[PDB]
Amino acid sequence: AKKRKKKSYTTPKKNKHKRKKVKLAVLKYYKVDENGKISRLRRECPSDECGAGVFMASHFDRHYCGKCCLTYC
Amino acid sequence: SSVMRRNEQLTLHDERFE
Amino acid sequence: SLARAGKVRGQTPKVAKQEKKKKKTGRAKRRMQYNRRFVNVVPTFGKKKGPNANS
Amino acid sequence: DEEAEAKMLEKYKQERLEEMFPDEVDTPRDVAARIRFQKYRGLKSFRTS
Amino acid sequence: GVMDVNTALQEVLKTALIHDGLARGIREAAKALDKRQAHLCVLASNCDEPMYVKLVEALCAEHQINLIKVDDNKKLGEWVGLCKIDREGKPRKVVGCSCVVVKDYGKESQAKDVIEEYFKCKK
Amino acid sequence: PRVLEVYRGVREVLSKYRSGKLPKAFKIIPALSNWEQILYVTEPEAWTAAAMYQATRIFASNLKERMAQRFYNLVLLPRVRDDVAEYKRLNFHLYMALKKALFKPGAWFKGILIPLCESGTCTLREAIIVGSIITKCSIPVLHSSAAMLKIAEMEYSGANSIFLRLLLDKKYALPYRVLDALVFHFLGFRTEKRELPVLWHQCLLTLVQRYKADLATDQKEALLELLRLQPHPQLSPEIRRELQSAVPR
Ligand SMILES: [Zn+2]
Repeated sequence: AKKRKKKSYTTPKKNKHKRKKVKLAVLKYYKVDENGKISRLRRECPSDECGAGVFMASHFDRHYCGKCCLTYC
Repeated sequence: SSVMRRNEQLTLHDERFE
Repeated sequence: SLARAGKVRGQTPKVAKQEKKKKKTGRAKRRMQYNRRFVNVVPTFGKKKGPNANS
Repeated sequence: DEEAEAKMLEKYKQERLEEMFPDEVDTPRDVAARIRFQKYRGLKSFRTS
Repeated sequence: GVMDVNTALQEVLKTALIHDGLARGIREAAKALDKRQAHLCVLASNCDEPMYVKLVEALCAEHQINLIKVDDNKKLGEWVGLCKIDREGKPRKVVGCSCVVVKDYGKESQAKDVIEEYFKCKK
Repeated sequence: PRVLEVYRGVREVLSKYRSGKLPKAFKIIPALSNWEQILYVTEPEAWTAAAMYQATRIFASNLKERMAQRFYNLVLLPRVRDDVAEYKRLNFHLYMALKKALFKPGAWFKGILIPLCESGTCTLREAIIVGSIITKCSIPVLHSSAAMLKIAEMEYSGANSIFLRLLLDKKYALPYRVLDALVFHFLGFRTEKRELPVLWHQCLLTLVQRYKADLATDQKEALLELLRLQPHPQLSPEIRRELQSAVPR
C-alpha cells in the first residue's frame, strides 16, 4: 500500500545529566598508623540490623545513616 | 532427573537448585 | 491538453527479476508436468483448486 | 578525493528517494514555510488552472 | 602434602561459590570482615594504591585473620569467576577483583588439609 | 490507636495518588514487624497504578527477598492479572512496576512467573506481556536456568512455550541438566495426538538455532524422530535443516 516518507528532523539529546563518579571511597573511612592500628573516622551505626558495618554521612552539623535513615544532631 | 546425560566435555558450574 | 506519452511506464518503479534456477526443457518438462497432474494426486472432496490458485 | 564519492552516494540516495516519492519535501521547522515557499502557489488542476 | 596450594585455594573458592561464601571486591570484603563473620582474606599483589594494601594488612592483623597474596588481579578475577562465558565456555568479560574474602567453607578433606598445613607452616 | 487513623489517612492518600512525595509512614512499611496488618489497613486492592508502582519500588529496594516474594505473589500479580483481563493491555505504571520487580529476580521468578504458570489459567496476552518484560530485563544465568528447569518440568499449557522460547532467546550458557529437561519435555510431546500450534514449533526451532552445538547424537536422532511424527509444512524442514548442519562440542 501507500508508504510514508519518514521525515527525519535532527534533535540533539546527547547531553544528559548523570551523577558524578566517586573513585576509591573506601580510603577515607579508615586511617591506619604506621604500626598497623586502625582508626575509624566515621561513626558506627547502633541500629537493629545494620550495625558494625554501616558508616555515617558526616553533615556540617550532624550524622546520617544510609540504610535506615537515622538522624542525629 | 533424566537418563540421557551430557556424556563429556567439562563442568563449569555446579548450579544451585535446592 | 493532457496527452502524456509513456506516463505510467515511466512512473512505475523498476523491480529487477530475481535469479532463479532454470527450467527443464523438452521431454523432461513434459515428464514433470505428467508427474504433477496424474501421479502424486491428492484426493479432494470437490476439487475446487487450480494450479495457480493462491489464497 | 572521497568528498566526490560522498557526493555520488548522496546523489544516489537522492535519486532513489525522488523515484519512490515524486516531489516530496519535508517542511523546515526552523524557518517559516510561507517564507521558504514565498514564490510558490497552488493550482486547482495542473491542466485547467 | 599431595596437591599444591594454588589448586586447593581454587577448590575452596569453588566451594564458596557453591555455598555463597565470598565477599569480593573492596568494601563487601571489608565490611563483612569487620562484622567478623568472615574467615580468610586474599589480596592481589599487582596494585595501584599502596595504603589500600596497608589497610587490608591492618584489617588482617587486627584479629589474627590470615592473609594470602596472589600476583595479579586479573588472574584472581578469572579464579573467582567474574567472567561471562559463551556456550562453549569462552570468557568475554575481563573484570579483575582485588580483595577476595572467604566467609564460609565447604566441608573438604583434601583442599582444607592442604591450606591448614600451609597455615601451620606459615605461622 | 493513633497509628490506625494515620494509616487510614495514608490509605485515603494512596487511593488517589498520581505523583509527588508519599508520606514517610508509607516508606517505612518494610522496616516494621507487623507489616501485613498495616498493609491490609492501606487496602492494596483500591490502590492506584502509580501508587502500586511506588510500593513495588519501595518493597524491591529494601532487601529481604522472602517478603518481596510474598508481596509479588499476594498483591502485584493479582493486580496484573486483573488489569490484563479487563483492559486487554498492561498500564504504563504497572509495566514499570513489573520491571522494578525484576530488579529483584529471585523473588520475581518464584513469585510472579512460576505461580502464574502453575495457576493454569494463564492466557496468551499475559504470556506475551510477561515474556516481553523478561526479554527487556537482563537476567542472571542461575535464576534463568532454574526457571527454565521449572517450566520444563511442568505440565504443558500454550502460554508456557512463549516463556520457554523467550528464555531461550537470552542466549546464555546453559546447564546441561536444563537441556536434558528441555529434550525430555519435547520427547514427552512425541506421542501426543493433540495438534500443536506454531508457538511450540517456534520454541523447538529456537532451541535448535541456539543450542544445536551442545546436543548429543542420540537425542539429535530423537529430535529427528520427533519432527517425523509431529510435522509442520513450514517449520519442520527448517528444524531438520538446522539439525542436519550442526557440529557438536
Ligand atoms: Zn538509612
